[PDB]
Amino acid sequence: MESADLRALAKHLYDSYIKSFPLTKAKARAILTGKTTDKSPFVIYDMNSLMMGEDKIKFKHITPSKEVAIRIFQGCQFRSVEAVQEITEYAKSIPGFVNLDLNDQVTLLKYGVHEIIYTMLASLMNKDGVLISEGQGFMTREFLKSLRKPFGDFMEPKFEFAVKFNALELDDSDLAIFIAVIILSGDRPGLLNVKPIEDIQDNLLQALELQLKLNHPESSQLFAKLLQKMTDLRQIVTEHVQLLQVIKKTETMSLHPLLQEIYK
Amino acid sequence: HMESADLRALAKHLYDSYIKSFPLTKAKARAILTGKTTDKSPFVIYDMNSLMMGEDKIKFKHISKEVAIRIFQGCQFRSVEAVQEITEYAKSIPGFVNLDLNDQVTLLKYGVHEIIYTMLASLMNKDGVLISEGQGFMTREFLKSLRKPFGDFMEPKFEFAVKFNALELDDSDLAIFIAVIILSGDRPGLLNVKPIEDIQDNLLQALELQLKLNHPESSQLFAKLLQKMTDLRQIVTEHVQLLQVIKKTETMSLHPLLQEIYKD
Ligand SMILES: O=C(O)c1ccc(-c2nn(C(=O)c3c(Cl)cccc3C(F)(F)F)c3ccc(Cl)cc23)c(OCCc2ccccc2)c1
Ligand SMILES: O=C(O)c1ccc(-c2nn(C(=O)c3c(Cl)cccc3C(F)(F)F)c3ccc(Cl)cc23)c(OCCc2ccccc2)c1
Repeated sequence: MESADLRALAKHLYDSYIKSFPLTKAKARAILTGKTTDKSPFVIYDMNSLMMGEDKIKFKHITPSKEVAIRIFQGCQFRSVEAVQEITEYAKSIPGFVNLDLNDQVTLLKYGVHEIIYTMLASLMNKDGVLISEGQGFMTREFLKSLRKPFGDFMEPKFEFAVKFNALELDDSDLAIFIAVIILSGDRPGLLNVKPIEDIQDNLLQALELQLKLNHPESSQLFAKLLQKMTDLRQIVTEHVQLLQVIKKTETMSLHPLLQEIYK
Repeated sequence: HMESADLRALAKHLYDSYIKSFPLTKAKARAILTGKTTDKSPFVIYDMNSLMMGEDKIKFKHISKEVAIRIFQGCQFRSVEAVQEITEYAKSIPGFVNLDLNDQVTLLKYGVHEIIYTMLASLMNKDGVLISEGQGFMTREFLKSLRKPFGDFMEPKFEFAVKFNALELDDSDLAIFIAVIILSGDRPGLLNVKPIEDIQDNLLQALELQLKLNHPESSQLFAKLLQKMTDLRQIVTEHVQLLQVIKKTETMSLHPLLQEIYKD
């Protein structure tokens, strides 16, 4: 493709990225750094401030169970279900995606949303915590990591990944292409027609390659390093699923079957 | 960043070292597998009878035992030879022997297995694998049908090789790819990540140039090749988890070299 074509693809995905997701990376950076002297976020650092925070921000996943670590865990689910729809709608704007076989569209989203949620979560994290509720709350890493039994071990790898991933210093225009590449992976099991998916992903890769050289001209092999990250993501997604397994085996949680179906 | 003539020079140096370190190249393996030549023709092992003949015809460097064990011990003896050859090749990678000595050990520890699988693909097609420096050929069917846990042990190698070989890399490409794997600054416990990444950055530049010149019509071969370093990460873990099972069922001896590598 000609370079103006790639530049157009990049700006199309960036524009669509901005409209699809509730809090961009640029905004989240302004919050985490204190740069905006605007309203400081409500900080959740312990049990009492989690109580006060629910009552203040009036969270939408409230009145679920009772144990605090569980409540937090299930609010991670609530946000993930939301994220899934946000990525699904973003997908529709990747050139060519809607023209794929409907089953292949569903297969790509199904196996990809986990990796994308991990990635975008890093935009909302620093070494000390994570923005929640469109940047209005900030929940500390230490309070998450110190949750009881397995829940503490479940939250901390997200921060461990995010800190490493954020060292790349990608911005939203970088991430919008990167997200698209993940979605268009032709190696997802059960794809009926791999060829047009790789054809799209090749245009996306070309666009990401050129976007990274223009936007990070002094970051050698940033393209390569970012693809290596896409390696890890596969691994962390697998570790993650084997960790949701133990909780359902050991703790076994909610009862409302309808609720469980939404989170199926 | 380097000048192109310096990148071409590093590719030539690496290809020359690979030829000196690895006696059975992909080019020689492909000539044996394609045939159309009388002198290079392998004896084929597809069942117990041909295995028995096989040991009377081709010179196995691997001496009353049950057959799957006997084949297992054949691979591990050959894996140890491969570690030896890979170690010698690593030392030729510029900058490698100047790294901290425990980093050298750590990079080999986590890198040899990924390299063995990569170079095993050169010896394979969909129907089986070359053995004993190309003097023999053992069918995939025969390995797949071995008993207990040993049949399902041999088979994931073949599944990776068929996918990897679709890239159609030759030895000059593989020589630089093998090096990129070794100089991975993300291995657990590395003490000086930075000088390792500076070497890999150079190796990645060399691979990028090499793949564009040698495969000028292969869109995003670079990106696709880097995405294979993913699967590799997962088949290595699947391998060591299978080796874990066999230990608890078999008493099969592990070479001291391999015994130390498997250890965390
Ligand atoms: O806003 C956002 O874009 C956002 C996207 C994600 C999380 C998140 N997901 N998650 C997961 O385990 C997870 C992952 Cl990664 C991927 C797929 C599925 C799941 C899940 F859940 F289903 F298992 C986390 C684990 C730890 C942490 Cl710290 C965060 C997450 C997110 O956390 C906000 C959580 C929260 C808690 C209390 C109140 C309000 C919000 C925000
Ligand atoms: O020539 C070569 O470069 C070559 C490199 C590797 C194998 C190989 N290793 N291997 C392993 O299990 C293995 C791995 Cl990958 C890595 C570390 C440790 C081990 C092990 F053993 F300790 F557990 C295999 C499993 C299945 C298959 Cl098909 C091949 C391998 C290789 O096998 C064929 C050679 C052979 C020699 C004598 C008798 C029978 C076969 C050749």
